[PDB]
Amino acid sequence: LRTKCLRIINQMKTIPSILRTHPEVLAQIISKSNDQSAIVRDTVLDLLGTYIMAYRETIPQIYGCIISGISDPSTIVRKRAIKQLCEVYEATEDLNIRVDIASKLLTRSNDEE
Amino acid sequence: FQTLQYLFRLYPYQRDFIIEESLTNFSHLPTARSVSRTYRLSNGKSIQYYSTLFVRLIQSCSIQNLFDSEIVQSESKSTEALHSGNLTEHLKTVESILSKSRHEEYRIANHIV
Amino acid sequence: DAYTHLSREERQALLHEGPGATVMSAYVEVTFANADNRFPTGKSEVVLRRTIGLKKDEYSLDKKTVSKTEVINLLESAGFSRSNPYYIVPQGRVTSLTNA
DNA sequence: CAGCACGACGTTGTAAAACGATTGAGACACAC
DNA sequence: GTGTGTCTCAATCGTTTTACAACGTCGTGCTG
Repeated sequence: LRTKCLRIINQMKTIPSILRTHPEVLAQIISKSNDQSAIVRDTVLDLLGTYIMAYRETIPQIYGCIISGISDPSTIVRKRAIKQLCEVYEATEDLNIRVDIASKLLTRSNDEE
Repeated sequence: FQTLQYLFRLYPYQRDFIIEESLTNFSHLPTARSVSRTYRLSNGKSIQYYSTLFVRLIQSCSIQNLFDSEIVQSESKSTEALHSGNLTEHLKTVESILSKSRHEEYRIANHIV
Repeated sequence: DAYTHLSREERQALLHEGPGATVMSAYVEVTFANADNRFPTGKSEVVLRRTIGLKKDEYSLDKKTVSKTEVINLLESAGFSRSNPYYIVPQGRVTSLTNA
């Protein structure tokens, strides 16, 4: 049931404005960034991508729960986390965070898959 | 379904019985999308025409038609002081009828849902 | 039918260990010019391949990545033998079917 | 005759390869 | 001519059985 709910809200509202009134609910899903289920991990990565696209002013404090997924065993989390780093790179303008995109990209030049 | 709706509204002594089979034939339906989509709607959507049966029965649901002929009079001149002439309890006879509408609509709606 | 009951160090024993770069996966692919011996005669040049990573293996047909049971059934309908085949003799094992 | 060796043989408790039931994501449509 | 809505291809998370490796059990071959 915990898988279903976070899977549903990934496209349910189409408005992250619910989290404009519930940052503690956003704080709930931030905690589940390190769940054992590889399925629920990507859901958190998808939701957190969408939350930046509109409510853009949370570049810094969100950023941490993003790159923490690139060094993960599952491929789905890695193949998804990367594409979100693409979008973040253009919208952001602090060069000091741009370099952190690059170092985490080049480190994954070679992988098991 | 027009005949079925007429007999539904007019002869309630076996109003249930038709319902007793109207859903049964619902089991033998096209089990694929390309065949289920049928006659288009006005606002630009395509549905399965068999579905309009269900709403059509409650589209009748014995809506009242004796709107008039329950009160001694029409409106008064100053209702914000006293219902002069007309009787509020006679105006409060509509919910008796509406009970035959309301408390039967869900009663039909729950044999099916 | 060999290299079946493998394990971690087995499915690593058959890769290449060298100084170039750590290699992850390996693959072998053969090309058969059949006429009608293999049943799908619609394909005149059948091709098979088996890739192996450190944590994956996949049989295939002509880039069709089918499971194992289907290629087993395919080779079985043809004139092959699943177990230790008589038409193959490994190193120094030639005194096989004369002392069993 | 009888005692030792020893080597194949049949159960038995396992760990791992594999198996089926879920999801999301490209390529055919149309039909105004 | 552009959005449509339906059809077909890939990972992953419990089960399952199934190969495998340890352990008594016999039976033939000897040597004293």
